[PDB]
Amino acid sequence: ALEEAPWPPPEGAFVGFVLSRKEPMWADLLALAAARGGRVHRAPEPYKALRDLKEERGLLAKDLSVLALREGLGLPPGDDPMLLAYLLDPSNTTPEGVARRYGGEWTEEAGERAALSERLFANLWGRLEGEERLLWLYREVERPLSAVLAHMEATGVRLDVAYLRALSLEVAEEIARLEAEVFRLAGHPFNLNSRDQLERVLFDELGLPAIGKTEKTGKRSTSAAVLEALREAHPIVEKILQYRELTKLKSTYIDPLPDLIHPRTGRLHTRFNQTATATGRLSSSDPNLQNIPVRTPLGQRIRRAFIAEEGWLLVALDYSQIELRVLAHLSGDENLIRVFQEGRDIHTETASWMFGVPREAVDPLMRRAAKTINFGVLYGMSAHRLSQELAIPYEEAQAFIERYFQSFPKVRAWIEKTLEEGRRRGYVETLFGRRRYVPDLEARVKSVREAAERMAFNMPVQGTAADLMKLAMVKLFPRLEEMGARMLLQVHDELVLEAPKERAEAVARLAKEVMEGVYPLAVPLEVEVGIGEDWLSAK
DNA sequence: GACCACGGCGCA
DNA sequence: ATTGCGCCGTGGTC
Ligand SMILES: Nc1ncnc2c1ncn2[C@H]1CC[C@@H](COP(=O)(O)OP(=O)(O)OP(=O)(O)O)O1
Ligand SMILES: [Mg+2]
Ligand SMILES: [Mg+2]
Repeated sequence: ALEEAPWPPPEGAFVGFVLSRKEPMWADLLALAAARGGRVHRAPEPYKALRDLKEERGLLAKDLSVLALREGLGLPPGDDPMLLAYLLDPSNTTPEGVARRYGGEWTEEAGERAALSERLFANLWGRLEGEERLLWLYREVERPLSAVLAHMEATGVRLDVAYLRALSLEVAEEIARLEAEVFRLAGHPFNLNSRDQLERVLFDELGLPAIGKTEKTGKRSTSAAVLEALREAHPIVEKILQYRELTKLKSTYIDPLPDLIHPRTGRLHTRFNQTATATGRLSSSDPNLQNIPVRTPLGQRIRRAFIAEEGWLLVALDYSQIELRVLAHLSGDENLIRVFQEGRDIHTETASWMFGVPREAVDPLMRRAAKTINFGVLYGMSAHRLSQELAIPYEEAQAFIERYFQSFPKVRAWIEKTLEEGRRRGYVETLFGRRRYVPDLEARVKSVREAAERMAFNMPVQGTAADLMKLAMVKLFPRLEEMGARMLLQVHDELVLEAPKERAEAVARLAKEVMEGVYPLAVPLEVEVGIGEDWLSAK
């Protein structure tokens, strides 16, 4: 059923390629082929072959396109069945699975990936027949978004390697200073990075009362949370909390990053995974630049490492109280939509309450803490964990939650209806109609069911802010090109741009606008914007 | 080496 | 009884 023709593929053919590794920016293009009609074309020289394609359409289009950009080609990504499958069911996140479920086998031969892409696209496109809302998301958001992501990936972001190189030697000494103490207090050395070894030390050798257990193996958890509950029980606990901090940071960022610099660009090249989340958010892989530190002083010193190119400036844009604004529009709650019409800030209001200080006294590090409290509580946190969390009585934590939802009467109502129809329909969806199947909404085990429910009503809110960000990226990108500006990073509701100093102002102004007016809601969408030579100074 | 489950923990 | 992610060592394979 499949014939073979000489390389030169007819326009609009489905590409198939094989990389030496999963990272497009570092991969060697080992094989390139294409499938169209009922024939398949294998390119004798892939790199040379790339020059002929006009569009990379097929399985993992964005990745091949990223490699193209890296090589000097402007080959934009087109149709990609993965995107179609991701829209039908966000649990379709890998080609292997998409293939086994929709019509084939993900192999290692380019010709086969080409044939596979064609038929997968044929089958998946049919399944979308009549899914107007999903087709809208595909052609108006995803497909075009993939191209934006390609440019972002190949563009990359600059890092101060010398800065981290030296920061490492410094932290190396503090870590040593902390472990050396931990051992003194324990009366003997042991692998502090070993959770099992530390467990025995705290709970058996010393007599510290265990607080909780681990999920799959029932060990006495040694969590930061457990450790904070014991901070005053013994001097060793605080030291271990600082060791945990430094080592987490040093081995996850300070050391790995400097070695991820690409030779040809001198920049860090993250990957932006478009079909990896159940709610519609993107994920940042290999270099994951979506979880760069920002909470602690050492975290900030690390964020300061992300810098603009000489003669440029980074522009950081971030939606204010994003998911709360989305919630007001989804729930349609009176008091909540008014909160925003009145210019209030829930995070600041909660922070004022938490630290018993006047609103105008809340610093950013207090407001942050407030955020995990508001979203934690909104999405289901228990009084128990709340009380433990804020270190307050169980009652006052129970009161905080009582008023919180009582203040926004429509929220709980919306949640219920979201859950009701999630039960009957078997899935919940976003404003734009992004679907997430939550079968466990009818599990007979309370534990499982309620866990399903929390996953279910969070999806429309989280997923709607995602559609929103993606849409804004699709609208903003072209404007930046014509303006000679770059879109470097996306952090769920934030965007990091790099604009020429002469234009930094004008770019910030334009982006903030595109973002706030992306899709008008029952509430305005505010965007805090910052400009500076490093990511930290921007935000 | 390469990979995996876990417990942990960085961010949104 | 927060949700959604990806990456790091440790232990234990293969
Ligand atoms: N801990 C959490 N749990 C659940 N959802 C959370 C969350 N933290 C954030 N989100 C979701 C909801 C918000 C969204 C983006 O995170 P930002 O930190 O930006 O919080 P934003 O509310 O937008 O306020 P801004 O500080 O920027 O003014 O991710
Ligand atoms: Mg925000
Ligand atoms: Mg943010």
